Amino acid sequence: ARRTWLGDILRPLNSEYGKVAPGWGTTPLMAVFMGLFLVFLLIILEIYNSTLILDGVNVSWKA
Amino acid sequence: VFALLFFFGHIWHGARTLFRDVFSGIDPELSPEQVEWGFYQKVGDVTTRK
Amino acid sequence: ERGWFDILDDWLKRDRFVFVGWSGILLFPCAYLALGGWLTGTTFVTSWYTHGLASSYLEGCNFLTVAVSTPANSMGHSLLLLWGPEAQGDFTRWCQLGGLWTFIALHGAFGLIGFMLRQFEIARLVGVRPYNAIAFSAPIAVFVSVFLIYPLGQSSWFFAPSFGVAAIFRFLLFFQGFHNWTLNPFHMMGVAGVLGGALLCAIHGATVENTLFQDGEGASTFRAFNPTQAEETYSMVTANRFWSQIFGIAFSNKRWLHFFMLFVPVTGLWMSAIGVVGLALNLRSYDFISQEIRAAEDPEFETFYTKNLLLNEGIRAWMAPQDQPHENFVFPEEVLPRGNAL
Amino acid sequence: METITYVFIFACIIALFFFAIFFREPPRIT
Amino acid sequence: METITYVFIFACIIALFFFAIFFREPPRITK
Amino acid sequence: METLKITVYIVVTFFVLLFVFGFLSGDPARNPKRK
Amino acid sequence: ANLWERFCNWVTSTDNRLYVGWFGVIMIPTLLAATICFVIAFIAAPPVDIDGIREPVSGSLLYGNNIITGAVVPSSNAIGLHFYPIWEAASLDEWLYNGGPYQLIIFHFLLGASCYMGRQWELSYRLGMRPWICVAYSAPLASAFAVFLIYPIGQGSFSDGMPLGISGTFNFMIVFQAEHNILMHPFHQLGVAGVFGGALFCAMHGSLVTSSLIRETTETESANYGYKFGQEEETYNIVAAHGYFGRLIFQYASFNNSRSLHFFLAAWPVVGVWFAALGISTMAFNLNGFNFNHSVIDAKGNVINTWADIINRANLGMEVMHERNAHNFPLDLA
Amino acid sequence: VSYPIFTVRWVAVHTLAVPTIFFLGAIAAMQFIQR
Amino acid sequence: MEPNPNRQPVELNRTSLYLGLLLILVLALLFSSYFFN
Amino acid sequence: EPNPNRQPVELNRTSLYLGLLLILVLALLFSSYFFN
Amino acid sequence: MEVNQLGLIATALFVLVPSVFLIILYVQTESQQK
Amino acid sequence: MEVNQLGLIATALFVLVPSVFLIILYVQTESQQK
Amino acid sequence: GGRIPLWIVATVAGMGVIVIVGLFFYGAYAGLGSSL
Amino acid sequence: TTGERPFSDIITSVRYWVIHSITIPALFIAGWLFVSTGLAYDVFGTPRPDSYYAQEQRSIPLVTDRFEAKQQVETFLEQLK
Amino acid sequence: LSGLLFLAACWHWVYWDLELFRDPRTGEPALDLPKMFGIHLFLAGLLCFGF
Amino acid sequence: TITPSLKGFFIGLLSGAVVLGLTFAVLIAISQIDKVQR
Ligand code: CLA
Ligand code: CLA
Ligand code: CLA
Ligand SMILES: CC(C)=CCC/C(C)=C/CC/C(C)=C/CC/C(C)=C/CC/C(C)=C/CC/C(C)=C/CC/C(C)=C/CC/C(C)=C/CC/C(C)=C/CC1=CC(=O)C(C)=C(C)C1=O
Ligand SMILES: CCCCCCCCCCCCCCCC(=O)OC[C@H](COP(=O)(O)OC[C@@H](O)CO)OC(=O)CCCCCCCCCCCCCCC
Ligand SMILES: CC1=C(/C=C/C(C)=C/C=C/C(C)=C/C=C/C=C(C)/C=C/C=C(C)/C=C/C2=C(C)CCCC2(C)C)C(C)(C)CCC1
Ligand SMILES: CCCCCCCCCCCCO[C@@H]1O[C@H](CO)[C@@H](O[C@H]2O[C@H](CO)[C@@H](O)[C@H](O)[C@H]2O)[C@H](O)[C@H]1O
Ligand SMILES: CCCCCCCCCCCCO[C@@H]1O[C@H](CO)[C@@H](O[C@H]2O[C@H](CO)[C@@H](O)[C@H](O)[C@H]2O)[C@H](O)[C@H]1O
Ligand SMILES: CCCCCCCCCCCCO[C@@H]1O[C@H](CO)[C@@H](O[C@H]2O[C@H](CO)[C@@H](O)[C@H](O)[C@H]2O)[C@H](O)[C@H]1O
Ligand SMILES: CCCCCCCS[C@@H]1O[C@H](CO)[C@@H](O)[C@H](O)[C@H]1O
Ligand SMILES: [Cl-]
Ligand SMILES: [Cl-]
Ligand SMILES: [Fe+2]
Ligand SMILES: [Mg+2]
Repeated sequence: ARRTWLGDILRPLNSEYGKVAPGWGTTPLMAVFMGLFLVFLLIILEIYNSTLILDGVNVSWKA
Repeated sequence: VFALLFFFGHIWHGARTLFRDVFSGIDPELSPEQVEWGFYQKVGDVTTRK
Repeated sequence: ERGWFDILDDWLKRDRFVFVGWSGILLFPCAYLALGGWLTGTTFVTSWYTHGLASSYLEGCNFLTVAVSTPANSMGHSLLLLWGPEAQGDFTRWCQLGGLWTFIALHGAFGLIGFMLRQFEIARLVGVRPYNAIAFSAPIAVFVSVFLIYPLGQSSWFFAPSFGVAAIFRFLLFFQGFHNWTLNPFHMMGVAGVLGGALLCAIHGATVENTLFQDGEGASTFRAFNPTQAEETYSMVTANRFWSQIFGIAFSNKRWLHFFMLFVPVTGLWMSAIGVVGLALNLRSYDFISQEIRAAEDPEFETFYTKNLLLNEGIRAWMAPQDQPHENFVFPEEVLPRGNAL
Repeated sequence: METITYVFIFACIIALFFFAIFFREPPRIT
Repeated sequence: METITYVFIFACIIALFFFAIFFREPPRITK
Repeated sequence: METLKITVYIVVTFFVLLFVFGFLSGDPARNPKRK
Repeated sequence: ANLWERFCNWVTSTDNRLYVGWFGVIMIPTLLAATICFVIAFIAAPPVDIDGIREPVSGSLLYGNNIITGAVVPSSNAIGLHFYPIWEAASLDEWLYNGGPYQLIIFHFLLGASCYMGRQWELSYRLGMRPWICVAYSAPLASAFAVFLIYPIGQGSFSDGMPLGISGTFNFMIVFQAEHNILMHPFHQLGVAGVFGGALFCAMHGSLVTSSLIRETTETESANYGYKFGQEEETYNIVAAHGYFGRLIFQYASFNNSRSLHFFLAAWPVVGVWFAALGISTMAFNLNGFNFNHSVIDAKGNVINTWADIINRANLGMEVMHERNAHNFPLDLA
Repeated sequence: VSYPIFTVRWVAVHTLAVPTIFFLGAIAAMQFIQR
Repeated sequence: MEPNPNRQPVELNRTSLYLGLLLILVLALLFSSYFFN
Repeated sequence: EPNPNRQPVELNRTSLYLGLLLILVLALLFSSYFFN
Repeated sequence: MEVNQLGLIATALFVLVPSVFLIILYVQTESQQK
Repeated sequence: MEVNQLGLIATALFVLVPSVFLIILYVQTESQQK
Repeated sequence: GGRIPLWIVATVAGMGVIVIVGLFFYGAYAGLGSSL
Repeated sequence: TTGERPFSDIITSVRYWVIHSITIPALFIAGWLFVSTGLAYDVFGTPRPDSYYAQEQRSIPLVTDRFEAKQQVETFLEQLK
Repeated sequence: LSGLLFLAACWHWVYWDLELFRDPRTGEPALDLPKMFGIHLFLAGLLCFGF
Repeated sequence: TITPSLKGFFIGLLSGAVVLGLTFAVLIAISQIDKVQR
């Protein structure tokens, strides 16, 4: 393989192939963010759908 | 239209990923015990032989 | 095993009469509710307030005429949740507003996702390639295009198909009179993949049954087979020669043959789905402009294409006032298109 | 020009039928 | 349509110049 | 039209006669097993 | 041997690239005649007075059609079921105006396709095969007979035969709906189950076999190379496929017997399509789909519409518009 | 030998069988409704 | 100059050519009417 | 048994480039007259 | 018939471009060492 | 500009047909056992 | 372990299906849905 | 061969029938009564044969207001009595 | 932009065998996808924010 | 304000959490009580 100046500089950023944290690691915090993101999407969908109607939120061209 | 077609591309590549080991076909020595009912207590798990 | 996740995984994946799996948690309740919602509505629930129609055994409909009908056009594309702003938790009103429609459509959509996740999960446990799940994308593309995308492109769920035998017939005839959907080349490719798939289903079953090896003494030949046997049960060589000489070509590769049997109907359904996405926008193959320019200037020029648009025009004028009640159409007798006498 | 195009495609398909039958890859046992 | 056609042909020619020079069959002394 | 009709009548008779005599020419024997 | 004997030997040879056979002696000329007449008419035929009211319909490419609108147009309603060969006409020009090519094509085609079916029996016998592939083909063949011969006979006219064309076909479908309410007929419903289920089981079988192919190739090669024409060993694991499908649904819902499986694959579409064909062939004699028009009535006697009545309104639109200059009296009785 | 009574299968069967019979009783009654 | 070891030959067998020409020509026979409109 | 008159055919890379140059430059020359 | 003037070229290329793609791939397969 | 309506198809085929002929020949030369 | 023969269970069960579906057909001609 | 008691064992056993010769008929009768009492109409909001139209009313009680459709149906229903 | 990207593509096609793309432990081609995701996600976050 | 549809939103959300919560409670409990033998 060919070394270049830029390749030498970037080498550390492509040197941890396969490296894992032990076990479940941060999986539970991930799940919490996924849940909150599900709820966020449900909210924005229900607002656009007029299923969730909020004070001062007039979903229309005209305010 | 392209969104719907990309659903197929997702299903296809997700499949290729999770099933890389059988891409050319299934084990030629696949144990008939692994597909028959009640040999294992847990589908596809040799350690749960009943 | 290990922790609770792995003990749950164990139990979920037990080898039992009805396999469960992680997918089962999504599949089972959604499929159950979609099916029970259908049987519930068709047995007991009206469409008087949404369509001006009776639609249940309770009202006197039969298995052909019952349906769970779509919500009124004024509902727009409301999710129409039991607890939403329309029904406000009143189960009776929710039924009368068409809430069972979006109930069935949405649980049904999640159930199909769960079913296809089922096909992936079982394939992985048994160690087979997941082509069955892949083939099932065609049912998903159809369900999603027709029951979700189509009405989402139109004014409301009212124009989605209603869940019933006669209701679906009505949906076909609407698509003919309003979209000229038979003219559409994505529908034509659908039809080719359906009829060509049915053709391949029949011809491959008949060929195997008629090139069988004599593997028993019985004149009923089904017993002369063993799932575990090494050997092909029928002669590929003889089947190849037969069709080569009858039709001019034949399969010679069994693997290709079976992949082609996946390919044809799956591809045809996917093509029909694309045409329906276009119909969501009224982006139809309705006309050939060259035909219309000629026929407008030449009153002696007639083709089967011009004949069919006359039929469409009849369908629209005669069916619209009752089929689209929110429009309050009143079409005085004198304006209805009719040929002579009829 | 359109009639020509439609008949041209059709003629190519009939030619294709001819090569696919009589100049197929011949099936060989084993 | 004509302008597109002429510019297309011209563009293909320039692309050819690039391949003919940088992706030529390299001259080699039979050695 | 008269000539055409007579021609077609002859052609059809000719082919029908091949079919009938053909199938009369020991057809059951023309198989790979018991003759 | 004598000339006749050698001829017979050639006609029945298992060695001809295309099998000829005695059925083939009729099939070859009749199919060739129908094909040639069809191609020439589809390109060049002038307009045809399908409904016998001097209103000629243009079917051919040179007279302003495309592949989708073009047809060979059915013979004139004035003809009815009368046999209209070329020599019955005063001229080719008259023959063409009255839709002679349609009769020529469909009679030669039906005879030729019936011989195609016989020929399938014939070759299977020459090859020492079991004989019923020809019974599977009877289903599409019955359906062709229904739309090109039985229906016209019932209604008294080849002008009500299915046109030989893509848009013509849809015309026939739509008029058939107005006149018979075919969608509401259980034999057409069984045909739908036959073709949708045939598609379904086609995809199912393709996918189950494909899913259990035995590894015989590397990741660079098509797996199709893992099978060699004529090999003795089965190329997939049916016990694996059954293992999968029995779990997808439940064990006894899946076949582990390939013979039973392939019989089912033959039977389901063939039977459904036989009912499709018999649906058309019995609506030919006007035994029509279920009629629940105004079936639901309230306590006073108000009609409470159902989806059946909405169908009826679409049917009425088709009925009142179709053949808009051909009816003089109030009932369309054929 | 000695079988469990209540299984996932048992539950599957009754989620379907139970409303089915109830519905069939409802629909039988309906056949005697007059307008 | 060094050869890339990832290169692979490509194939299209005769049947595949015929199947593909059939797909293309039949698709063209179907879509051409719409293109002329 | 095979026809011994058969021969392989070749078009080297330089000839491809020469040829495509000929074709494109002739098209660039003639297209004006085609459109007229 | 007043057809779209681009129908012809659209149809021509629709056939030619992928047909030629396939022909190129077929011929170079045949020319690979027997 | 009111150009000849066949000039586009003529030019395209003029380019495409011989170019494709040369591409077919070149690629099947490259794929020959070297 | 059996005591009632399967063929009896099937015959009674089948007859029960026929009765209830017969009733449903009867109802197509009487009361609601009868057109009368 | 997944463990559970074979169905054909269960449905030919005296005990299965002792339980079900009561549960099956009881469910069927409860379904019957759900209709014969009229209860089905009120749970689901389905009109009785005398409740589709008021005596002289011309048109259908079609819902035309997304957010007050519930109130519309309620008003439509008093306008019968 | 199109022109410059085309030229870069040529460079990357010819000079494909860069040491940067080789796993330093095995000498096999390797891309550390999890870390590439954070790098690209960070950049995308930066661009989104600045937009 | 909490509009009547935001209150419905919370009720839907609560209901879903409960169906899921109880579903997972029951499944976990049953998996614990009924372990595969290894
Ligand atoms: C038929 C639908 C379907 C199927 C069968 C699959 C199948 C697959 N997915 Mg894909 N996926 C889908 C749709 C689907 N997906 C959709 C719509 C998205 C969102 C864009 C994704 C996003 C996605 C990602 C990002 C990944 C997968 C991956 C996978 C693979 C592993 C299984 C998995 O992760 O499941 C995912 C689970 C589901 C699809 C079920 C979700 C059920 C939701 C939570 C129910 C929500 C209920 C809702 C809140 C109710 C309110 C409704 C509202 C309208 C009111 C497998 C190939 C992974 C992969 O390929 O690994 C190699 C992977 O990384 N999926
Ligand atoms: C996996 C099973 C499953 C899935 C995917 C669905 C999916 C759906 N159901 Mg169905 N349902 C189920 C099982 C399921 N159901 C069961 C078992 C029953 C019997 C009880 C029902 C009975 C039912 C009814 C009666 C209705 C639905 C409806 C719906 C739809 C809207 C659901 C919603 O908005 O939830 C929102 C909730 C969630 C997405 C849960 C999110 C969990 C997050 C991650 C945590 C929440 C914690 C939270 C912060 C704490 C409480 C909130 C606090 C602020 C107050 C959607 C299609 C409605 C519909 O079809 O309308 C047309 C409807 O009316 N379902
Ligand atoms: C030769 C006649 C013919 C043929 C073969 C077809 C074939 C087709 N038609 Mg066309 N049609 C025709 C004539 C025909 N049509 C004519 C003359 C018209 C008048 C214009 C139409 C109008 C028409 C419309 C309006 C539509 C079609 C559609 C289709 C496709 C339906 C695919 C399918 O299976 O959906 C069936 C549904 C699915 C596959 C979704 C998933 C289903 C799940 C898996 C069901 C699970 C059920 C569960 C297990 C239990 C059920 C409970 C039980 C009690 C029922 C298919 C390509 C549809 C299409 O294009 O969709 C994109 C469509 O919307 N047709
Ligand atoms: C939130 C909460 C509550 C969560 C709890 C979830 C949970 C854990 C639940 C557990 C409890 C539970 C299971 C409850 C059940 C709920 C319930 C009843 C849900 C309803 C499910 C439902 C509606 C299912 C639909 C029914 C269904 C799938 C019917 C299939 C019908 C059908 C046609 C089957 C095919 C049968 C047949 C003859 C097939 C042959 C045709 C075929 C496939 C040929 C191809 C082929 C076949 C082969 O055979 C092999 C070999 C090969 C080669 C091959 O080519
Ligand atoms: C007669 C033998 C020849 C037929 C074999 C060829 C297969 C033909 C296919 C027949 C069509 C299917 C009918 C099978 C019927 C059949 O042919 O065999 C009958 C079979 C044999 O009974 P046994 O008493 O031997 O039962 C043994 C098992 O119960 C022991 O675990 O019993 C059943 O499986 C039917 C009961 C279904 C119970 C329904 C449970 C609810 C589950 C719902 C969820 C399912 C999951 C789907 C969504 C994921
Ligand atoms: C909706 C809803 C829900 C649910 C419900 C459910 C889940 C239900 C279920 C239900 C069910 C689950 C029902 C069932 C029924 C059934 C029936 C009604 C049946 C019938 C049958 C028959 C009638 C038969 C027929 C036949 C056939 C099919 C073939 C053979 C012959 C004969 C004809 C016999 C909830 C609460 C969550 C909430 C809200 C809403
Ligand atoms: C318009 C319809 C015509 C009506 C004809 C009525 C037929 C009734 C009389 C039948 C007489 C024909 O008799 C039949 O003729 C044929 C043709 O020569 C004979 O000759 C044949 O014999 C053997 C039999 O294996 C064949 O292989 C051989 O090719 C052929 O020469 C049959 O062995 C003989 O049985
Ligand atoms: C206007 C429409 C245009 C569409 C144009 C389509 C372009 C298609 C390009 C296909 C290129 C195939 O590319 C070609 O691959 C083959 C193998 O397949 C390579 O061939 C290589 O492997 C083969 C087979 O082992 C050896 O015999 C050969 O010595 C070796 O060089 C060629 O070196 C390469 O040039
Ligand atoms: C619209 C425009 C379309 C224009 C179409 C132009 C088509 C031109 C076809 C070119 C045909 C080349 O024909 C091809 O010749 C090569 C050699 O060159 C043959 O190949 C033969 O020789 C080579 C090299 O010694 C061997 O490796 C190979 O095993 C052998 O069969 C192919 O078997 C044949 O298919
Ligand atoms: C709904 C399932 C998705 C959540 C999966 C995250 C697992 S979380 C994980 O769980 C283990 C038991 O399995 C514990 O031993 C461990 O401490 C814990 O961190
Ligand atoms: Cl008409
Ligand atoms: Cl008349
Ligand atoms: Fe098969
Ligand atoms: Mg009744």
